[PDB]
Amino acid sequence: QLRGSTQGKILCFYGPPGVGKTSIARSIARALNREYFRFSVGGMTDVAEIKGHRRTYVGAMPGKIIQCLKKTKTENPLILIDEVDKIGRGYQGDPSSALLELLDPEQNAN
Amino acid sequence: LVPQARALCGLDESKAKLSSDVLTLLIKQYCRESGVRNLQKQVEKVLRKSAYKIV
Amino acid sequence: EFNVTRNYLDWLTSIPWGKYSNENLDLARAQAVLEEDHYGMEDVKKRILEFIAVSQLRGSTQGKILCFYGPPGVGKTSIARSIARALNREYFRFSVGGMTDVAEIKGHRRTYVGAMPGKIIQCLKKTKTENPLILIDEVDKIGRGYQGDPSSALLELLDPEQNANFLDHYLDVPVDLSKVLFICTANVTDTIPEPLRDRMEMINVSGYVAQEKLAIAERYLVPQARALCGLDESKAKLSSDVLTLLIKQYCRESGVRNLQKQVEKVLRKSAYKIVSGEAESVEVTPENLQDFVGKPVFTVERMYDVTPPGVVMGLAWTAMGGSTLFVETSLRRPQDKDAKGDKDGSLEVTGQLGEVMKESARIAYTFARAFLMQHAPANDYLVTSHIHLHVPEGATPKDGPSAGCTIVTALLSLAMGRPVRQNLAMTGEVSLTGKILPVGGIKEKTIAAKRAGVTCIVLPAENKKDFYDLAAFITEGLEVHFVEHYREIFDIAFP
Amino acid sequence: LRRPQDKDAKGDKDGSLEVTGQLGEVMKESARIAYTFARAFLMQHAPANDYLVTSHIHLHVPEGATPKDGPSAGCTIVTALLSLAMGRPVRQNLAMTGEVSLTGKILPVGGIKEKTIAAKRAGVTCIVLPAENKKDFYDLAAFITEGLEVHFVEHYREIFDIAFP
Amino acid sequence: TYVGAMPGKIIQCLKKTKTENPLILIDEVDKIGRGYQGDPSSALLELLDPEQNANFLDHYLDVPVDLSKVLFICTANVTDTIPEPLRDRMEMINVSGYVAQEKLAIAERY
Ligand SMILES: Nc1ncnc2c1ncn2[C@@H]1O[C@H](COP(=O)(O)OP(=O)(O)OP(=O)(O)O)[C@@H](O)[C@H]1O
Ligand SMILES: Nc1ncnc2c1ncn2[C@@H]1O[C@H](COP(=O)(O)OP(=O)(O)O)[C@@H](O)[C@H]1O
Ligand SMILES: [Mg+2]
Repeated sequence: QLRGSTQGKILCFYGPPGVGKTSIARSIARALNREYFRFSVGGMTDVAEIKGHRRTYVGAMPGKIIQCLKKTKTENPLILIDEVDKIGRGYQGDPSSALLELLDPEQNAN
Repeated sequence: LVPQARALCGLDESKAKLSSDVLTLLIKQYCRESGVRNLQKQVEKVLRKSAYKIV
Repeated sequence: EFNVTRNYLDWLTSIPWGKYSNENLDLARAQAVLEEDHYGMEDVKKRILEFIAVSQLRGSTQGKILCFYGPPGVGKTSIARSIARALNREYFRFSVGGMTDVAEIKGHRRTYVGAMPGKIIQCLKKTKTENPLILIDEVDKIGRGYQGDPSSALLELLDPEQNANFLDHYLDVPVDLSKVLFICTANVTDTIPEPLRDRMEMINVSGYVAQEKLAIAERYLVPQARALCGLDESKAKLSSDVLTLLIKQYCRESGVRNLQKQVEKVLRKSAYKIVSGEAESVEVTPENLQDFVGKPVFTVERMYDVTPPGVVMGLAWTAMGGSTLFVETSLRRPQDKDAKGDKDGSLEVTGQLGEVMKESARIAYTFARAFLMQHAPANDYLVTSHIHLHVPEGATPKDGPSAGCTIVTALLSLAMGRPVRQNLAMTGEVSLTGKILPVGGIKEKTIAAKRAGVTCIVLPAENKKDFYDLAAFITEGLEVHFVEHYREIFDIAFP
Repeated sequence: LRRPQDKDAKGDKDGSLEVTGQLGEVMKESARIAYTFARAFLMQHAPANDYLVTSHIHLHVPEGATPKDGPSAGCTIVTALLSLAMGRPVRQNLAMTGEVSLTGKILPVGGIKEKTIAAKRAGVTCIVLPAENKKDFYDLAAFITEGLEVHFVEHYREIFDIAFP
Repeated sequence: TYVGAMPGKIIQCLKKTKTENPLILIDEVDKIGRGYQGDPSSALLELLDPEQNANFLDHYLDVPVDLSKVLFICTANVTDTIPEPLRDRMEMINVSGYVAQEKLAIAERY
């Protein structure tokens, strides 16, 4: 409210399960009026899912984040990435090292 | 919580009262955990059985 | 492209959009439609009565999801089909066990040459209703060893909030299936992934007992197979006694499959003995039974009446049914090689135990020898002799610790030489001072113990709440002794 | 045998086994229990003998049995040691099998058909089998059963009362 | 529509057999499946199911063609690798080995 334009942010919640952590996010989205969209990532291991593919492969589709942007048709929703702690981390290519390229506050702008 | 389940199941407050002592009794005896989820299951169970008892 | 578009339009058009199967709402009807079509299982019956009552009371029709789990062949799948017939919504089912990729649940991207929409969409294409009773089955052993769990897609399928707009690949459209009624089956809950396990109501089908297993045999198996094979009641009468013998000897399992198959062979060999055989009216008799099945596949019930020193009957809740595993231990070396020495007699544990059972056994040993010196200082049999120990494998891993109570009673028995009282089960864990602990899965245990002629069951006192949930006949004969502190067990075990 | 029998005439130290044959685990399990039961039977039977109580002993069980069937051979071992224990050549062409328990109660084992047909051509004449498996021996083609004598038992102490009259 | 778009193999069998009650013999079922489409087994099950196959309908011919009188059969080396939905639709029969004194009888006769 002191500086006009909307701002983004990253946050973490943690505690025992079932404290309402998921549901309250939706309540916040209804309060601030941003759009809501849940997205679990427990155990994900296809990093390409977050970043699409070369577009020359057959069957390629753009990664999730564009899919949700296409759904919300709005520049500034409120994604709810869930259960990041359980993200897949194996020899096949850990997505979590690619999440940093989203999550980093400065560089997400590009 | 209870009103939400009650609306979830169509019953209204006139039909299924839940005296508070029963509620404290449940949380203290019939399920223990920091989370409320299992208690949510219990309360819906009592409601839904109550609904069958009405119908 | 024209062919792919042909397939695509045909698929998109075939999907029902607002078609709603009608839903019967006669409580008096469904009551009989269930009770006359399946035996027992009061709780599931009562639950579906709950569901109907909720939907009729709560205005418009609604979907739901549930999770049965139990021993195989117990009727899990047939009740589901009967229920679908009862509720008037259309039926469908499909296996999930051992699959890894989601494409069968998720179709394909439809630019591929072999792409087709996922199987649920086929069920929609056939089941014209937009709210069918889907029946996923044996989720507990879904294939998940490959990199990338299908189970995440499964949780994507189940959770209602995104069930409203689930998104298949072959066609790119969100699709509500909240109206759809999922059901799922498992022989053991634990193997199912936690995020999905916490999302669903649980129900446990139990194992049928011989007395009731008979009545189902002579209501739904024999008539059914007889109509299947075309024989008529004029041809193939079976006295109940031969069925008893089939149960007593030729089949020994909590389910109703092996008895099913063997009855099938009998009826089949009867029909063969009609198509050309001299008899036009079979009447199996116990003497005659051999002709159709050959010599018995079981003869012993238990491996023998217990040897007094060093064995004990032990209930265990194995992955398939209950069972009566015996714990067995023995001396390992002459006891009195050096009466004056001081080097305590080592244990030898066996039975391919996981580590937690191993320490549990060691703990049990410590408490046992503690109690032995505690009340019998003069004795030394267990402090100065090596011993080897064996708990046969088979128990579900969670049940491993429960052996400990019996284990204590093992050593002390051998330490005393006193016979254990005949046909007297016990189970449960111990806590190093004789306090006894709650244990799960009591139902199947009491089932098998009844099956083995036990009469004087001994249980943790705390868990009595469940033992009084048993059917009135199941309790017959058995003499439960609820107890909590093991010193009581020493009283009852050795009068 | 593997070391001199009186290296410690008063020594309180075990007659350690040294098994060989590229064993699997379950065979180790069955072998160990067989070792113990042998030691028990001997103390119950010939208390004065202690050859097994104090004698380090090498043992060789050749590999080749199907692994699930591997415990079935235990009973043979149980006499092997006993023969060497008591110094008695085993009685001629008397093969035996079946799993055993700590009380010497033989248990059923599978694959009798393959077992019988293979032993038939070895010249064996007096097989002994679990009585609990006996019905399957009354399902094989009759010519297989002609020739060899058969026994049936439940407690191994009988088997010891057959092989060594 | 494809060049040489002959009806699938069963239709050729119907041609060769010139009769409505062949002893069709599916073979080596155990290792079918796991194609690019996952499997065609669903369509095979549609064949196996009498009410569906009663008006079985190939792509090459618009007419449904009943095949109720066909006597389908199956074989597989072992009853484990077969996909379950077909497995329940069929019965299983264990096949044994041969006696050495009888294997010679075969050796002489065939
Ligand atoms: N209560 C029952 N009423 C009628 N049939 C029964 C009942 N219980 C078992 N059955 C019989 O058991 C057989 C198989 O049962 P069902 O398939 O429902 O068992 P199941 O537990 O689904 O087995 P699995 O899940 O391992 O397939 C059926 O042929 C069925 O007739
Ligand atoms: N302070 C609270 N207010 C309202 N609901 C709560 C609260 N704490 C827990 N809950 C309940 O806990 C349940 C779990 O909520 P959710 O946040 O969806 O799961 P998670 O606990 O995994 O974040 C919801 O049904 C919610 O009503
Ligand atoms: Mg089933």
